[PDB]
Amino acid sequence: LTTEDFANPSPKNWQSYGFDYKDQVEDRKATKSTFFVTVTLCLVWGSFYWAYLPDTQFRNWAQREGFLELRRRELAGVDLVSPNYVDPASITLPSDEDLGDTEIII
Amino acid sequence: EPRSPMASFAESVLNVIDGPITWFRESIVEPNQQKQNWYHQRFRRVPTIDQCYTDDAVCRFEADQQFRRDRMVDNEIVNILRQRFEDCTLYEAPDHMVKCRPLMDQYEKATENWFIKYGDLGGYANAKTAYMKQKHRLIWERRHGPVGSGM
Amino acid sequence: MLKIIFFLLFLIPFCFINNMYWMVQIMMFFISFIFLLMNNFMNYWSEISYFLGCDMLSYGLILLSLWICSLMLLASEMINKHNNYKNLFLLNIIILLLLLILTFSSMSLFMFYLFFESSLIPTLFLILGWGYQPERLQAGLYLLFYTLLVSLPMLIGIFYVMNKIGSMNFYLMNNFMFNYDLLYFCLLCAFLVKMPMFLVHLWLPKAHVEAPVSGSMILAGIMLKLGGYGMLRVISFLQLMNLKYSFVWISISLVGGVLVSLVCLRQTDLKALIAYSSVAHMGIVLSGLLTMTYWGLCGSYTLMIAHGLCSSGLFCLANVSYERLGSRSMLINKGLLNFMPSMTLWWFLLSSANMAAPPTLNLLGEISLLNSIVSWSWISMILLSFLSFFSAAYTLYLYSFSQHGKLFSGVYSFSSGKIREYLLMLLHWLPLNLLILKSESFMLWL
Amino acid sequence: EQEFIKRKHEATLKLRQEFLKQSSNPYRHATGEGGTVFDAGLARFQAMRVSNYEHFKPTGKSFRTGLFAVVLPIALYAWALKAERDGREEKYRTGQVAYKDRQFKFI
Amino acid sequence: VLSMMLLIISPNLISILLGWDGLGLVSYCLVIYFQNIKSYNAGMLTAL
Amino acid sequence: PPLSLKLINERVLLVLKLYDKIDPSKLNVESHFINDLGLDSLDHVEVIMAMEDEFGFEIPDSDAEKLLKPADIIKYVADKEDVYE
Amino acid sequence: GASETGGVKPMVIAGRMVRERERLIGMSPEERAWRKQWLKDQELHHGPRKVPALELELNNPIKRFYRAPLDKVCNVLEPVLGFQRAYTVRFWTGKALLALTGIYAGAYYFKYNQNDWTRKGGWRVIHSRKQCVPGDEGYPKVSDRSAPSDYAARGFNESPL
Amino acid sequence: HQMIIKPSRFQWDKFKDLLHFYVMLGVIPVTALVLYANIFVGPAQLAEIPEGYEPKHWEYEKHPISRFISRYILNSDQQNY
Amino acid sequence: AQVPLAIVSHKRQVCSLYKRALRNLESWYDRRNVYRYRAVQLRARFDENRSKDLGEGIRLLACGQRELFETRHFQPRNFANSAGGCAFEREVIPPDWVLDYWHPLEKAQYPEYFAKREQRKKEFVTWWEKQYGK
Amino acid sequence: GWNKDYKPGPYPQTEKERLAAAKKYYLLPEEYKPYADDGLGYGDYPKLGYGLGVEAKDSYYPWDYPEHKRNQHEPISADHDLYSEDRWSQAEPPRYSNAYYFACFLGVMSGCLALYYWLDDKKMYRPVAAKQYPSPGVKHYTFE
Ligand SMILES: CCCCCCCCCCCCCC
Repeated sequence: LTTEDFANPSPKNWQSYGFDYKDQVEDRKATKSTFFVTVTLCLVWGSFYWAYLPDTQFRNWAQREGFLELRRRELAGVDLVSPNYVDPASITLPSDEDLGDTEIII
Repeated sequence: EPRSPMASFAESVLNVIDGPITWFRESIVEPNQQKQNWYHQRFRRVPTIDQCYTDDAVCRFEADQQFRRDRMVDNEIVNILRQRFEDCTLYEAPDHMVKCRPLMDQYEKATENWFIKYGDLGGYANAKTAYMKQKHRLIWERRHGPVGSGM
Repeated sequence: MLKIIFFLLFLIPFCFINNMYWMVQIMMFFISFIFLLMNNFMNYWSEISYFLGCDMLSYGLILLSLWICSLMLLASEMINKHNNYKNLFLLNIIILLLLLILTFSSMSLFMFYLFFESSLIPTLFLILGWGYQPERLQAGLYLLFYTLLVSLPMLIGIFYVMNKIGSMNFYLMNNFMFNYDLLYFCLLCAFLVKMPMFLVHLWLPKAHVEAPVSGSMILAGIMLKLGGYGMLRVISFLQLMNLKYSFVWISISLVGGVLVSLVCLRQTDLKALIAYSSVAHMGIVLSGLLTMTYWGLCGSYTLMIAHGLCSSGLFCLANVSYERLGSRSMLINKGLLNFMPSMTLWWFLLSSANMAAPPTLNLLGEISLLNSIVSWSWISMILLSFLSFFSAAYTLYLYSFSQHGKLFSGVYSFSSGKIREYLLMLLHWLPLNLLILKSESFMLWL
Repeated sequence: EQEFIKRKHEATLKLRQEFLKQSSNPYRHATGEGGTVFDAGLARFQAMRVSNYEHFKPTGKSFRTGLFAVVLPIALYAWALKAERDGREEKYRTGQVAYKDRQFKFI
Repeated sequence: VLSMMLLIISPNLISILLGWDGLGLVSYCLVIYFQNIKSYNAGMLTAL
Repeated sequence: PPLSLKLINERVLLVLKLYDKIDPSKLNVESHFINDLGLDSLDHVEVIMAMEDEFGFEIPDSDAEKLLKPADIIKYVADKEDVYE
Repeated sequence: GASETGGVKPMVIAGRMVRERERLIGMSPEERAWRKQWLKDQELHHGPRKVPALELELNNPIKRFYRAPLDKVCNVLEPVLGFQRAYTVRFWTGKALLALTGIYAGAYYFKYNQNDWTRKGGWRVIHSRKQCVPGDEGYPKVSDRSAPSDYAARGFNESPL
Repeated sequence: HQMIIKPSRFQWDKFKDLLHFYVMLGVIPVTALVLYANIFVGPAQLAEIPEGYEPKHWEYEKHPISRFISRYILNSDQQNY
Repeated sequence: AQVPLAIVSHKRQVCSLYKRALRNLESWYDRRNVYRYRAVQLRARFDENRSKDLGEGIRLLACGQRELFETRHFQPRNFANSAGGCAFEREVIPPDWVLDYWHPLEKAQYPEYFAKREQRKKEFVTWWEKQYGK
Repeated sequence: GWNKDYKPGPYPQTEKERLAAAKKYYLLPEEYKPYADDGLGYGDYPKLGYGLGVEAKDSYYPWDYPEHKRNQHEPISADHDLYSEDRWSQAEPPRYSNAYYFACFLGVMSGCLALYYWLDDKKMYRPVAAKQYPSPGVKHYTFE
């Protein structure tokens, strides 16, 4: 080889990309389409779709309801977090003779 | 108002920052915007797990979902109260030992009530498990006195 | 999940049409794009159609499995150029993707078991067909028999739970609870072997070193997550027996992960060190599962997804240097920075992801799984600090000794890095740093 | 012992000339497929690391290594975890601590 | 420098850890920037 | 820096003429250090160490046995400095 | 056909002399001539020449599209201050535009897109109380928002609900 | 000057240019859509619920892109429930 | 084309002990006049024991090596550019065949250099065929 | 070449098998030294290295592989990881025994801990009575 070949390289001699080692046409389609369906679609358009996703898990609504329940409970004498799951008058409270020897767990 | 040259320079830099953004809002962003209405979403009260039967599964779903939603609502109750305490700490920078003690008292009472309702249930907290916890806790305060006294 | 399953079912006849490998990869990345746009799932079971539905847990697991299989086609180009049964390989990948989607979309536990045992067969086909060493026969037999020996009495457990409850649905089984020791051991030992505990890991490095990268990535990124997702389904109704018998598994899975981390410091094989790295971080996952705290389950699911991504990414690097240097070791592959300087950036960006990397999802999974173990007991602090210290002692030795120092001076001329390999490394790292902005889809499954 | 050093030097010279012939080959480099020159020591080291189990016998030294290396820290660590959690569980279930003075409320 | 920036501007322990691990990793990398066994052992020492 | 063979020759002959155990006369590049001159076995270590503190690199023991004249001293220095002109 | 190395065949020609210890031990004079010719080969009389095809392949059209208005400014001022001095003026105008755009974008976000009470995930600014020296307006001053509900409002007090 | 022996960095630069091309080819329609939604159709304003009005499942969300996604693409929470 | 031989002589051992002792001595004493005075003192100490026979010379060599192990400096002075220094192998030069894997557009920057490289590849394959055979 | 072809075989138990094993490993017959078969031994593998390090080997020898300091068909040492240039290898032998460094360091630390915590209750102080603060109701007086 001579210095005229290296100074003016050949179009027909092509360094192959990683996809297809048989045809130059098959690389220049596979790189473009694989970069389109991964980088443009999944990582940019998919990230844009996720950025403007609605409250599928209720977190912003739970924050709004947290402000509203702190607004109403500070107005009345009811405490800010209820200690009990339901009202204790609805609790049946079975007697000690009815329980006998039963495991009570706190 | 320009007491010091540093404050006058800061006012000038803040005016240069403030001008184009409020021009772009009031001239471009605030025109051509339509007036749509969105509402805070409101929920009814499904019947609680007390009224649910043993074999019924259509109502255990509703009771478990309202238990999860009430757990979420109490979670940002405690979170908002913690941010109220932190804003008290930042705003009263040299005197947070006096102003933030009642806010810390409400925060500690809220954490105690939150652990009394939701504590030790675990990752899989159904509406059944909290009701069994409340029944066993009320049985313990009926027989053995309050929790932490003894017995 | 009928649209995804029928999409792959009519993606099946593209294997029999020649020169369509990259077309199957393009449409599988399109499936991942559509499944990115299907996110609306919450706690309970949504999008219910013909016993198929998902929660946020199953949504993240299907999304991870779809991402790993599409990357696996991108990773396996040596099948395409040598024409080494690419149609059979594509059909194996698509059928195994159907089986993993179907075992993750299961509303009842018996579809999870049935397609979980069905997924062992194309992985065994990948091991026995597309490896490179004579110990392929030792590898797939260890995988098949270590899975089957503990997964066969769990079928008896499943039918015992079905007779007692009458259904396999995951919400109707949440109401009941059982106080039987042998039922607990059947429903736990299969997941305790399938995701490797220290005493039962053996099959993992044998299955990983022998396996082809399209076969090691489906063992590292997923299919250890079957043994975590199974406990995420099963521990809900066996809480009392778990409180009776957790401490032996927590002690074993915390001593292992220190001993396992000391093993990787004394090994020379590149693929075996990542194989033992899969044991140590999912030792943290296994320790965090059997503490039934809410942070434990959330951080466990986060470290499952993120550890699958970084372990598949680390097994991507171990085959790029293997096909250029002929055989992988620490001694042959010493100091590849002077050979491939641009590959070294992904080498550190994924080896740092194996330890606590600061903006990745691995740290966020690890920072909340340590919370449950510390809140469980204070005795566990001593063997966690040694665990993470030896963890970043071994996983920085990988990048350290493979990507720094003098060259081997006995190697021949190999090809440089290509566009495919950098794109392959990018889609393992930038999902680790981009899903932290919406980590609640990978934290909150409850 | 001098003739042993001379024989080792002759073997080292033969291996050095073999390395200089094979590592600097035009025709092996010109194929384009990368790899490694044929080294026996690396292959023996790799198969010693992989195929080591067939030289393992049940011996009291090996049993002592497996006992005080793996099983014994597992046993003491499980005993410590069980003892600490049993004491804390007895304290928690007896009723000796309150709901406001309790560690790790997850809040 | 960016890792140092994040480590100063952060009150939270979680974001101080974000600064901390990144500062340690890039400090390790620029200890082992020189290609010799002394800097290799040096990077191992500062990383641990 | 930039070196040539004449500069190495001038440096080696300069520091050898600065040595007092050797006479400045009867000194040549082809002269043997052992039998042509009066230096013993231990003075060769001093000559090798003078080469080390001049040229900035240390010389091993077997390479010190290999060097017996100023000519291969110049050849040994020119090998590491890689001048070859 | 595809050539990852071109038509030129990959081989080593430097020999064993690139190692440090193989030169200091004895060696052939023909090996010395080969090493001398190798070192004379590695010297370059001229620097790397500018080729247009590598720059065209290493420039996607979007970057050329958004670099062309600054490239016109570089091309007009090229003969006046020289090529090297005008490229600094071209470079530090576009980066000044990037910094100004980032500063105005951060100002607009932190003034009108703060973390409101209706959502989670904005940059929630909490500010401390400014000091008041003598010479300021209202020097005898108690701190405001002393009601407990006024702390951490995030716009809840102005809500229409 | 002296010829420094370095590996080929054409492939890394080509990967960087292709990645920048496809990132920009994604972002520019995304930037156009975000600017069109934030400028021309605008966000929604919070208001009280009327007594005789039952709001629909996409009217509980502020952004118009979130309203579009919930109304057209995603199913409602009520349907899954 | 010779490699160093692994045997060691008594003359080699005394010479290596003398060189290592003077290296430790100049690491202990920084100034050159004090180092030269102590070097003449060590020269007298090593010249006084020349007249002894082989067994006493071996015993004195072992005692001198043991004592030099006892009095060895914690940081001996070593040349940084040589082996054992800080600046040893600061950069690693890759073998030249990575220059064979450049792009042709990247090869177009040095066309005369790559044509000269092709000429030396022909010369090297001729040299390898006439040296190591076929 | 695979792992089943090149593999450490059984323990030799014979001088002839020892000679054939030394010829197999490119190791001179005097050089070969097999591991004792104690259950954790290596059958048919030489015991090489095991000094104070691979860094103890001379770097001035023209090694075929200078990054490991080894020849071409020289067999790898059995614990080559632990004795490598990364971990637990020194150029010169250490000056003292291993217990001396830890003993001197722990003695210095024990002395400094004892001296500091013995002097913890007696601290230096300027002649200053008490810092003065306006709590409500001090009625505190000056000396005027
Ligand atoms: C009247 C307002 C119309 C707003 C349209 C917004 C469209 C957003 C589409 C987001 C999903 C894109 C998927 C490719």
